[PDB]
Amino acid sequence: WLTSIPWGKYSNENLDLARAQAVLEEDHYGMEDVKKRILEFIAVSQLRGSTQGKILCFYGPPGVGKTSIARSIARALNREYFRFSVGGMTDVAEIKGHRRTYVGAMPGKIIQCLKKTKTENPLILIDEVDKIGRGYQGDPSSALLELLDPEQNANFLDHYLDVPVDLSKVLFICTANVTDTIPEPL
Amino acid sequence: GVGKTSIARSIARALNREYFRFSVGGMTDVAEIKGHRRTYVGAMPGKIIQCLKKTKTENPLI
Amino acid sequence: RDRMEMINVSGYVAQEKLAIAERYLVPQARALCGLDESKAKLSSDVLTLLIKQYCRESGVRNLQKQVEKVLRKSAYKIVSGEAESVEVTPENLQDFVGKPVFTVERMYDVTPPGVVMGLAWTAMGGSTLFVETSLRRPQDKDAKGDKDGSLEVTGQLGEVMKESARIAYTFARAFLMQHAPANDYLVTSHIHLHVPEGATPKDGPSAGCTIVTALLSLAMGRPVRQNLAMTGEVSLTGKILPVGGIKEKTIAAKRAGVTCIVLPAENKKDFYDLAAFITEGLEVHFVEHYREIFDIAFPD
Amino acid sequence: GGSTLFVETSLRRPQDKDAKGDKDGSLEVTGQLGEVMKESARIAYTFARAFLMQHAPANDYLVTSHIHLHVPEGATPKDGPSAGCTIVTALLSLAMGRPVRQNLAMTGEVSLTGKILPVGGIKEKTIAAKRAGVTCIVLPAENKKDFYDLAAFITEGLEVHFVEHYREIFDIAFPD
Ligand SMILES: Nc1ncnc2c1ncn2[C@@H]1O[C@H](COP(=O)(O)OP(=O)(O)O)[C@@H](O)[C@H]1O
Ligand SMILES: Nc1ncnc2c1ncn2[C@@H]1O[C@H](COP(=O)(O)OP(=O)(O)O)[C@@H](O)[C@H]1O
Repeated sequence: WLTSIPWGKYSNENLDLARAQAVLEEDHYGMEDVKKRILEFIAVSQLRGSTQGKILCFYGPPGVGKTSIARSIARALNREYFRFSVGGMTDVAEIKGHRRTYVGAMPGKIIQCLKKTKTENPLILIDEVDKIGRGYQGDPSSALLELLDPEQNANFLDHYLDVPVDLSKVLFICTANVTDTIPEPL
Repeated sequence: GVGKTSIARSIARALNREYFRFSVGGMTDVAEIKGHRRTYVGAMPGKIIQCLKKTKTENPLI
Repeated sequence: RDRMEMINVSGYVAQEKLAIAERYLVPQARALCGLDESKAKLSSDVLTLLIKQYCRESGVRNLQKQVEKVLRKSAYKIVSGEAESVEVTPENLQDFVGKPVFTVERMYDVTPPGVVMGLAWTAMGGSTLFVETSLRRPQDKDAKGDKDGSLEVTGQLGEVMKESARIAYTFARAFLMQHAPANDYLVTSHIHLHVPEGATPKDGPSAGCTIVTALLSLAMGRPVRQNLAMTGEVSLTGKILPVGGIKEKTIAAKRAGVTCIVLPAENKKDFYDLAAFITEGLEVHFVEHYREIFDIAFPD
Repeated sequence: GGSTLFVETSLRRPQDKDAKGDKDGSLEVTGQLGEVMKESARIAYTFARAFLMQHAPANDYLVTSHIHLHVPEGATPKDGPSAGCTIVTALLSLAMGRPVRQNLAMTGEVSLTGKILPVGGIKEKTIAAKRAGVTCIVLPAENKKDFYDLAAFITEGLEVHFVEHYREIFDIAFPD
């Protein structure tokens, strides 16, 4: 489980702005603002040199292309793509695995994403963020917060695995039909 | 948005001591402060012990 | 709460925000965007326009987001756009971030009868809330009619706020009795008052003076004097009591483009403990009995 | 996304139980309303009463009448209050019995004084209106910039009417 995790696996990223603009214009219609932000992100990643990653969420009606445009962005940047459905989930354990001591323990779904993507700087897409249950013995919202923390992310870890993970270059996208239901800290 | 955290970092660096933040908002588990029992394999100590480990000094800016 | 010492860190008036942005925000964001002051440049007037229009709260984080966005657009223009350097101007700000948002500094400026400003020390810093009143039943169903005007309150008010409202109602009725017995309006007229929520429960009662003045303005119809605010806990006799968050309310009031402000005499020291520019150009007024407030708001 | 919902009202008890009647016209609200929504509904009720008073003194309908109004659910709670102007105009139309001008919509928050406040989701509301075949639309002046950030075709053939105070609206919904 551990060795299979990448370490310094900075999956190469394209940086030709016009190339990405043409790609996005071909893969989708209108949707200007998203393309504007993406071009800005590419430009900053270039001028800064070293690639990086931040957190932005597309909010709007369902079946509008959010997932499709996320896939197109993953394609254009050349980096990996993975999606994780969070709505109606309580046990952070799935996010954090288990202690690794329970019978048939497994690591948190983010570990599965990292293994399958087999990359250090992938693209992750959280589906339907506002549908978190955060009920009894749940409240993973804390886990998501630490995950999106622009500083704690650099040394995130789970229950099953007990080692820090750097994610500042990881790109995060989040989807939700409505804004208010999202917890304010996120 | 007043810089409370920023001024915390400024004090930490000016004093030459170390820095470590902590979120307790909406929290309901005492364990994080008092850790776990050390008996349940995979049990972890209190976050404060982890901060002491990271800063490696007992005069941090918690 | 009691086991340590509490130190206050409160607000930033437009001047303070401008200084912070010039010396702290813009360089930090530029570094975050991997840029040079030679390549990207923002005039101070641009920051003034941003603060005055594109961000409305005591905090500064939203201003940070706006400046970061404009720097991002400048970076995109640099990497590919024709321009080799960016000199932001009030002209180009529109295209850089878009059309303005907070076009009106205040709710309004007229303050028709039965509405008055007040200062609320809400969790998210200071704010200016208008307390309004209205007559939701005929003033004279029958000139004989002697049943007292019922009072109704809106704003998710807690029982403490409800009692404060009742106290203000009674005191306003008595003050009208003394000042103008011929006017039974405030007595024989069912009335509905709305006090906007968001004030922290402890600070709730502070709006007693505002409620009393609003009720009196409605009774006489005289619109309260413009660009005026106030705050204070009423005593059921007309004496005012001190309140907290004085600095926060003061900064919020100044941000709201208000000139004449009213405070209890007790809090006077706290008002003077502030800076000068923060207190610059404020026709302050310190009182201890409500009569002085009535004289001020209604010069006649 | 956006949607068009018909706020409806009706009289649930004989208007003139007593020509002398001095009771207060009740109000009942349906549609799974949150508490903030109930407060907004009562604010709209009071303002509509006062407006009828200053405008049509002879009409006690709203003052002494047990009215029931249905606001179709679906509005996100934060956006709930946006139907304040809709509620007020519904009550006024019922009071004077005049149907509102056909193919007309609106959205805005009322302030117990007749002033209107900005609202969110302007774009989606505009799309819903356009898909609803409505021609004349009413919005607060404050949101005007948002309505002008949209493409021309989306705004094509929409006779908008920006307003700040409810008075303006009363002149549109009831032209004559
Ligand atoms: N602007 C657009 N350009 C191209 N395809 C679109 C656009 N908007 C919607 N679609 C299509 O509609 C479908 C919506 O599905 P999906 O991407 O799951 O929507 P969402 O991302 O909102 O869940 C997609 O197959 C997508 O190709
Ligand atoms: N007076 C100031 N001097 C320097 N930076 C400031 C000042 N006020 C606000 N800031 C900036 O605003 C940001 C807000 O940080 P934040 O963590 O929200 O602080 P707080 O915890 O007080 O809200 C900080 O990064 C800080 O640099």
